[PDB]
Amino acid sequence: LGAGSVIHAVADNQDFRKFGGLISYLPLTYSVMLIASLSLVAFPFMTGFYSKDFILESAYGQFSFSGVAVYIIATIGAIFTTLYSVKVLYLTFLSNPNGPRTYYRLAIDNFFSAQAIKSYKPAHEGDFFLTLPLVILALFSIFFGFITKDIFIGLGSNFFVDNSLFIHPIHEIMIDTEFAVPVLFKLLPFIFTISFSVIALTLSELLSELVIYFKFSRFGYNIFGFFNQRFLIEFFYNKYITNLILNLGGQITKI
Amino acid sequence: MSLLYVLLIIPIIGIFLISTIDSFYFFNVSYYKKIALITTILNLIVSLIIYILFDFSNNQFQFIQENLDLSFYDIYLGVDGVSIYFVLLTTIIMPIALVSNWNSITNNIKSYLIIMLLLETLLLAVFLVLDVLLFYIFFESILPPLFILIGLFGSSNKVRASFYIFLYTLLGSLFLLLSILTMSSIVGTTYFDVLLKSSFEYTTQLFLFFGIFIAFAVKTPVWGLNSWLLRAHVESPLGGSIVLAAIVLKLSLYGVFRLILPILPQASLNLTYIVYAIGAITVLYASFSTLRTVDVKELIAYSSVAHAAIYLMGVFSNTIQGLEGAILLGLAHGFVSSGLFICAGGILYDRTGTRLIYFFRGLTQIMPLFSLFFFILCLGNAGTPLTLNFVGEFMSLYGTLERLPIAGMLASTSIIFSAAYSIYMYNRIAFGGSVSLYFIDCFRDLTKREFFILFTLVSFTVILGIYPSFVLDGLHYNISSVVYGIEPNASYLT
Amino acid sequence: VSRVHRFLATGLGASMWFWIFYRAKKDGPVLLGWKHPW
Amino acid sequence: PKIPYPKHVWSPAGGWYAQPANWKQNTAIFGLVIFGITAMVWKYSAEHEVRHKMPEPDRFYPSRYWVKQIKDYERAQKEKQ
Amino acid sequence: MYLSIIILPLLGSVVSGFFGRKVGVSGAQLITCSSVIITTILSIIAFFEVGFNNIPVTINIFRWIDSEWFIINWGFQYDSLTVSMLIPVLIISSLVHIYSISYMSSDPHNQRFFSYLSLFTFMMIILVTANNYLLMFVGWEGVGVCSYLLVSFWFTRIAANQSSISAFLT
Amino acid sequence: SNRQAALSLYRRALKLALDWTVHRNLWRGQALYIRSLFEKNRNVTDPRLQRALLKETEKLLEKWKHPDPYCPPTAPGGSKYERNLPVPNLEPPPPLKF
Amino acid sequence: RRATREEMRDAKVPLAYRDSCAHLLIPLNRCRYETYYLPWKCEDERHSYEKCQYLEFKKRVQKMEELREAKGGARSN
Amino acid sequence: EGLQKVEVYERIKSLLAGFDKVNDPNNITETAHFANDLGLDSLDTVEVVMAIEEEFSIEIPDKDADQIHSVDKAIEYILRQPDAH
Amino acid sequence: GLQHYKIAMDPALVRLGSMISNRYKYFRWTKRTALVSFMYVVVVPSTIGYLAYKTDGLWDLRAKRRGDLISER
Amino acid sequence: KPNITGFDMREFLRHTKTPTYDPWERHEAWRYTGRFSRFNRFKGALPGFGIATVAFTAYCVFEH
Amino acid sequence: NPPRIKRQFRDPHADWWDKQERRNFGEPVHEDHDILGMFSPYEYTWITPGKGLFQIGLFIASFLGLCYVVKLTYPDRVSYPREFEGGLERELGGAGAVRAFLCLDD
Amino acid sequence: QYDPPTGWLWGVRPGEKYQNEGWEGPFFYGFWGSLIVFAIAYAYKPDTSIQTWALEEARRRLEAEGILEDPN
Ligand SMILES: *P(=O)(O)OCC(C)(C)[C@H](O)C(=O)NCCC(=O)NCCSC(=O)CCCCCCCCCCCCC
Ligand SMILES: CCCCCCCCCCCCO[C@@H]1O[C@H](CO)[C@@H](O[C@H]2O[C@H](CO)[C@@H](O)[C@H](O)[C@H]2O)[C@H](O)[C@H]1O
Ligand SMILES: CCCCCCCCCCCCO[C@@H]1O[C@H](CO)[C@@H](O[C@H]2O[C@H](CO)[C@@H](O)[C@H](O)[C@H]2O)[C@H](O)[C@H]1O
Repeated sequence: LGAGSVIHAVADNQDFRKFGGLISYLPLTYSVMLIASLSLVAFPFMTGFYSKDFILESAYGQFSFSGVAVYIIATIGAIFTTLYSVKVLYLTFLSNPNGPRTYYRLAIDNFFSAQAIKSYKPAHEGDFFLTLPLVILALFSIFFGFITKDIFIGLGSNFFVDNSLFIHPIHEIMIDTEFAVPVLFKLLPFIFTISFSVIALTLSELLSELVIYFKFSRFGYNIFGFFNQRFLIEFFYNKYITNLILNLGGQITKI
Repeated sequence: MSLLYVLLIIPIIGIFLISTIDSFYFFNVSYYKKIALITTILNLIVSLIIYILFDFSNNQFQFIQENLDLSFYDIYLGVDGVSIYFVLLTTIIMPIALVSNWNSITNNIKSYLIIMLLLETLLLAVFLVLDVLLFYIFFESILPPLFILIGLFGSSNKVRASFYIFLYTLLGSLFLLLSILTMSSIVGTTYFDVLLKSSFEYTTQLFLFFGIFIAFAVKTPVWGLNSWLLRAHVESPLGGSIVLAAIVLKLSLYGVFRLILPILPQASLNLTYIVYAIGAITVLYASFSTLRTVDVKELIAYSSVAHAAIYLMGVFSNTIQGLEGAILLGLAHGFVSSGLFICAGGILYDRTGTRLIYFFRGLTQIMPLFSLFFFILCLGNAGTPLTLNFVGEFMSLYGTLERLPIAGMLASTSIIFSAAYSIYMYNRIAFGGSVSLYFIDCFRDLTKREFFILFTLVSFTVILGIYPSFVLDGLHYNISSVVYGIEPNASYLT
Repeated sequence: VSRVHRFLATGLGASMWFWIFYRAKKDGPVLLGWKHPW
Repeated sequence: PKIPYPKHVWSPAGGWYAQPANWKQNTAIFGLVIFGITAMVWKYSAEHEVRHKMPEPDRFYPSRYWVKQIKDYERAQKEKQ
Repeated sequence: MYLSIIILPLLGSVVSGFFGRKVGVSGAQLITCSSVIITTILSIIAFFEVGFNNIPVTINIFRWIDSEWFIINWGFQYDSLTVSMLIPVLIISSLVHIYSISYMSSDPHNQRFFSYLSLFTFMMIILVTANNYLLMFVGWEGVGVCSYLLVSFWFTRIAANQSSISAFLT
Repeated sequence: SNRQAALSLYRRALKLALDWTVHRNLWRGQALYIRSLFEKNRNVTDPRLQRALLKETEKLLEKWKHPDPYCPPTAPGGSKYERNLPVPNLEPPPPLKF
Repeated sequence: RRATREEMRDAKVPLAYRDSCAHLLIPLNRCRYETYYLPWKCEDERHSYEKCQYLEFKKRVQKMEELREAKGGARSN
Repeated sequence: EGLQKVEVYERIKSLLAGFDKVNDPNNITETAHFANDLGLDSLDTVEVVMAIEEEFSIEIPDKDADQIHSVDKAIEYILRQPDAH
Repeated sequence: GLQHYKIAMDPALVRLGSMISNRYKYFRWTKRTALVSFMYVVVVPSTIGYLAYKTDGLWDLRAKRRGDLISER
Repeated sequence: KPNITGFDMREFLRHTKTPTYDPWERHEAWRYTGRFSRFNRFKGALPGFGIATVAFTAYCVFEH
Repeated sequence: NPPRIKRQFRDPHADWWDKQERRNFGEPVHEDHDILGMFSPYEYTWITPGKGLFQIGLFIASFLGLCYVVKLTYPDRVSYPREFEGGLERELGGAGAVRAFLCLDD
Repeated sequence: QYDPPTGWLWGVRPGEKYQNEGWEGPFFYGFWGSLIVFAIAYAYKPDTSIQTWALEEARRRLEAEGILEDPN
């Protein structure tokens, strides 16, 4: 809904490369969207902190190899999550303007003489039916984790005692996750989020040359296009699986 | 006289009236059409009267007339809970078949109406007769009027198409004749009550199976053998295509509950793996080539092959669930295939005069009502819940799996590939761009005739998909006498 | 820009950073491990 | 700018930009027919909902005001001493 | 009440879809939005009622599939897990409808859009309130149909057609 | 030929650079370098080498092709392309019975 | 005191928590029931439940270390 | 409703005003010419039209790139396209 | 029969359909066509039939509990 | 060996910096100046932080 | 028969009689016309299929490599399995059911 | 601003009306009317399903055991 507002505010354009500035033009959207990114990254005491980071610590809480592996694996998932969430908030709001000039022309400075009545379109904020959800959804994204964290997590809570969520006593980890995990791994995602966020802002704004060396290195040209192309999964399915079925159907029909 | 003979005589009376009104008048063809349609309404009225008086848990044939005047070939008419719904489908379908093709015939209108009124008699008979030689007589009397229904009112490739169905259906039916003749010679009659008592030796049943299955594989039809259907179900007129797919295709579905399940059980059991292999292949090869079909009416015909395989695998499961799901999917295909021939061969071919899917695109923009019904019909063909087609597939597939788990898993691929052909055709014609540029002028949306036969057919599919017990209550007791087996603590009681 | 839109955005900012320190001030010691919750 | 469209096309959902003048009257009528169907469905639930546990006499539970199984329990429980 | 939660999103969709001519763009928007709004309060109430009192609710309406050993009811069961699922489903549906009164304001076809939105909400309710696995599968398929109808809402874009086939068959 | 064809490669070389450098200021300096390369070979005349410049540069645009070049939202291949395409025929249909 | 298995089932305490120190879960959950699970109204029942469960964990930690040294610090999970 | 003529001209005039390669910003008229009236190089004009493409959020097909050699022609292109922002 | 609306019948697409409808008149027995005609008609269905033969009544899930075996043979 | 084209990556990457002289310098001057200067750029990256921080300090001193 | 080339590779800016599908009116068509059109499976031209199997192979190897190092150095369990009195055998389905830990080996 | 509602339902232009072809007469009164009369009568048809019978006995067998409660 927040990113829905920014797409509408400009031209129904969707590309990050042509969005910039737009923090002043869209004051509510940036805050609410940053309300969301702080909980999406599970910044402490957000609605995501009480759910997302409990899985990480309950993963290490189950003292097995597979539990430790997925902790390490999901931890890397956390750090790349914080990374593209900086990419969204920096490019669209905190960046140098990248799109056309009509996105930006106000009425303060006078750029027109005989057409000053129209032809501004300075990326206006939406109306009541657009903003009332965003503000309500943001009020959830702040308080909802803390208010229901006992209904669902608790310590011996009996909300799901009708066998709706039956956990077998040979698997439970809540006590260990409450006590066994050390403070370092209990807190580690916060350090990584607070570390790579300032690093990402610095690379995206302060030192805006390193990334292009990476993109225009051949090693980085390939690593970039491997991920942008979604692990090449679509390419392989469409060519090896989907188009195999169409040619099988053709072979049966013709031959 | 019996009330089951009234179903037969009414279309016969209607043929007489069409041929003797012009003698009481250069009479209009409109009055030819009204007589034939009224006289198919009456059969439907009577058939629902028969259904109110039916007894859902009686193991004796019902509505029988005591003949006690024996001859060599005597008509015996009984109704049973395994045959009642086939009769009802016939009598509901034949009025829509007439209304669907109301303005499209344009010539030889008397002959057209007289063939369909003749067809309704013969197809009603095949479900009502209590002999297996009587069954064969009517199962093959439908062949001459269908050769003429295609060559007089068929499309461009009508001549080859009419030869294909007649000759394939004649050949396949003559292997069933040899096996029926053997059963009669051994037992002395083909009256059902005396056959079901009799148990044939295993080797004889292994050779009666080879003969009843050659016929029904020719008449399902399975993949290797379906070249007549891809011609006949396409070149035929719209009304011909509705009867051929909804009713004629089911003559062998109902003919397995009479000819195989009760009198050749050991053969059916020991040879099921051969049936399932054939059925699995026609679920795949037919699904693969229904993707690459450029004729819209041919795409609908090919869909019937993949559907028929699922019900054929259900009738060979030895389970109460796959047997009822086979009847439900036979009924389900009846309403849904009817609607998609109405969309393909009766609306696009009325407006464009072509069946090539290359000329169609974005028909939602100018025919929103056609798009709505075309999508609902397309989702039932894809076996989507809330339609009677989904129930028939769920129960058919379950029994296929419980009997031989590997073929049911390859039969269940249908779930994926039926959805892929159905959505791809719908997306290409209704969606898929804008109104096509080969349409020089605009096309009107549905007429009140086209709306109400699609609406009628679609309504049957949904309400029966919500409350299938409308049809399941009659089936349970009668179906419970074609299952072969025993359980150790429930059998041989003292 | 609109006054109502600006006021709502700043206030929602005040929703954070006051829930943050209030929770950090009250439950911060427990999370870090300085003091057990009893 | 509103899209150009053909004016001969009839669609049950309006088609393009379709709002009748009398829409408030049509909308109001549809509201009652909805509200009547929902009322029948509510009286159905009240008489067919099945609970194996019974609500406490003092805690908020507005179903106690319309569901027969519960209301019959508390009426029976309102008979003692 | 519990069986009214199920029915309101369904009823509003019928008015907006097959009766959009009669109510118009605004008439559809109010009925679709308000009907889903009403369902949301009913489910906030059901959360306190079922979860906070540990009183599961059963209802059975009629048979769906009645073969020997196989009896699947058109039946619903409200339990602790059910009411948890409804609250995000119904609020996010309620707010997205209100959001869409302005997002789709210029689109030619609003009665069709808001109908699909109500239809989608009905199917998630069916999915999380069924007694059995098979009626669960009605919503499971239902939301699948509703997704295809909404990724392809602008059916004149070939890209949209490709992505809806991909949503459907995957 | 070799005149309109060349200017295509120039405008292309500008966009590929824009796609890989998001920040406009840096690409501007990155852009003028491309102009210099097209200015170093202003006066090549023989067709034997004329096509070789085009043929070899045609390799670097794929040797550095962006996985997803930017598309304006309303162009061929954009995000809003063909969104609400009008009917290409708004005249009432000719009266025919069916 | 210790709460018996029969007593534990009548208050519908969750299965995996029917351990030695769940006599305090009965008043915790009961406190939670009377307060609508609000996380600032049963602050001392919760703490008492957590503190008691804390002790039987560090007791397990202690004698596990004895088990670890009995095997020469080898892998045991 | 859509784009006008006075609006399109006065944006594109301000576009060339910031470009150094023009001889003098005074002679910017509707019938101006990049090749001779303003005196732009052959290589200069394509970089010029690339600015027009970005300003109006459209795509200039390579076939029509050779058809843009003057302001008037450039204006005639924008107004004939209902696509521009 | 009924006169249809005007269609820009494409000379190209008409002959493409006329190609498909008449396609079978030109099928020949080559080494390539026999290979496909042998794999689809014989190998794949024979392979399916063999699995259907060897797994018949091999497994039953009906009422089976822990301590009992799915295999019936 | 260099290609028949004079392009090279090393010189391409070295030029990736703000040019000293630009024929389009005035045309693009707007994106980096005024409302779009770095201070105004991140002036409101944390909307409520200033108001909350002083408000919270009022809460802290209230207890003591 | 024309070359089997998809119309996804045609120009999106020519004077096509049918701009949406990029076709001219009487143009010859490949017999595979159904699945060469604009509404047909997409052709991805980022890299050759051979090179992709390499790169997806590299990602797999690194994923295994990250998994391997964790196995070498991952902690032992610190909490003994919680003892239940009687195994709760009556609260989990009798003896014919899986029961919790009760005075067994570790 | 919303446009007026429009359309030719059944292709009937706003001047004239739908001309009855012939089918309408029996299809609406006979075909559908037969189904409404069938539906109305189907309600009073006695239930001869095997289940209604098998349930009544199977209840009585379970009633002998403690599995089902007997009113008597
Ligand atoms: P005006 O008429 O005054 O002159 C215009 C020109 C000179 C273009 C004429 O049209 C003309 O006569 N053309 C002659 C073309 C020629 O022989 N040389 C011109 C340059 S061709 C070429 O390839 C030059 C080198 C370009 C290198 C940069 C582009 C590719 C860079 C790599 C990819 C992008 C970065 C990663
Ligand atoms: C076993 C045999 C095969 C079984 C199938 C039997 C099919 C029987 C078809 C119906 C009988 C013949 O049908 C007959 O067709 C001829 C066609 O010239 C009609 O004859 C009439 O046709 C048109 C009708 O407008 C008149 O203009 C023409 O003057 C007149 O010849 C008869 O009125 C009709 O009764
Ligand atoms: C949805 C349809 C489902 C039904 C169809 C599929 C059913 C599959 C059932 C597989 C299990 C059947 O029963 C199973 O037989 C296999 C036979 O190898 C045994 O499997 C075992 O065999 C050997 C011993 O012979 C073991 O050393 C080996 O570890 C394991 O493969 C299982 O111990 C037994 O439990």
